[PDB]
Amino acid sequence: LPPGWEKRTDPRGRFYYVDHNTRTTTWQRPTAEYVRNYEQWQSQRNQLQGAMQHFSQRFLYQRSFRWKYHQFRFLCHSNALPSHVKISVSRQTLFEDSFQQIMNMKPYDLRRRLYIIMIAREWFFLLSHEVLNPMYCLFEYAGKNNYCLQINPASSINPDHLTYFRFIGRFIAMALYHGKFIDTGFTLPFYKRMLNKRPTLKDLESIDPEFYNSIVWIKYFIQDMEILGGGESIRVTEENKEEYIMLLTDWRFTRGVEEQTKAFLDGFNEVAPLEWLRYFDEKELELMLCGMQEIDMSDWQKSTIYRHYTKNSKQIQWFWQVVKEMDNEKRIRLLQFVTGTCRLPVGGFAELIGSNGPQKFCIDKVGKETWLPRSHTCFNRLDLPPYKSYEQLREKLLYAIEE
Repeated sequence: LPPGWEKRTDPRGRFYYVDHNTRTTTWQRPTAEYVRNYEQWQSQRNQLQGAMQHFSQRFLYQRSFRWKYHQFRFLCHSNALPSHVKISVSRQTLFEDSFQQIMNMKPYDLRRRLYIIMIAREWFFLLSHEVLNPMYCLFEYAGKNNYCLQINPASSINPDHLTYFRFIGRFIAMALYHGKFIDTGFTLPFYKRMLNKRPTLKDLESIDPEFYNSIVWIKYFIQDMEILGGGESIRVTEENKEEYIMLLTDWRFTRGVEEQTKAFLDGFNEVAPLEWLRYFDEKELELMLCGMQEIDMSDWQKSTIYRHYTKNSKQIQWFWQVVKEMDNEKRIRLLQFVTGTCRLPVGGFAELIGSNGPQKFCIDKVGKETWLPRSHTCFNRLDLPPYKSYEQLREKLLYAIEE
């Protein structure tokens, strides 16, 4: 064990670890992996300072979603409660204080006019990041460099992880109720669950490109149903491929994280009934939580790369015309369809990241002219088929993204 750390024993007999050089505690043994991630994550907590000014520039509007969002904001401004709710925090204790104080209260009191003390937009922004602190063990990423947030299947290392997921639940819901934007980085598959929708095989590509490609070719227990080339070892045949893919796809989305997800929803619902989101889809829901940014086309255009196309190619030229005709909401919806998210990083389109590292936006000539445009989220890649009439593309583009 490295200098500064000790292995203490809580009065219930469980073992945790104290880092005396950073006055921190964690339930996890200090791997060289942990000191790596904690050191890195804290280096990113420092830069959070300046990025709050950029965050301020996120916005929503002052059946469509402009519609649906006013209907929602009304359902909240009506079920609201009188008075105020007071939270007090200090900068080295945003998480510890927030956590203990919000779980103390009955969930409805979180629907009063929240008064943070030490600033609300700062608080939701900061706390939305403080909960990814590796100290707590709740999350892991799926790609290099913080790309694809996921519940950590080994969260149980932290004996209290279900309570923490309930607090995040409560916290995400307060944001929706009181109308503030967060920055945690949940994926669309996670919003789909908040809406009782079933993640599909296409969604897997956002989360596990390699695993998705396996299911693409030729289409339980520690991964039941036997393949070569309930049932402890029932062979996968062409006369039961369909059910294998369906059972195994669901498995990849739920495995290891079923308790943690329930506790998240349980926490969300207490504060804002999950059925208040009946109207919304997964992309519209990420919009509310995250907020819209204004997409500027000149930035997008210099930073987009091409494959088999060129700046002056025929359909690549019609693509950007449909964009200029598009309004910012449709622009963001195009953004989500292709990158997986409505969140554009601080640098601009020049700095969007991907599964395997940095990855600018990419439009590729692929597919027959009878196809819709496809995307590959993990590569931020758009497949625009070689279309023949500009209005044909217009139809197929605006259809591919509105589904």
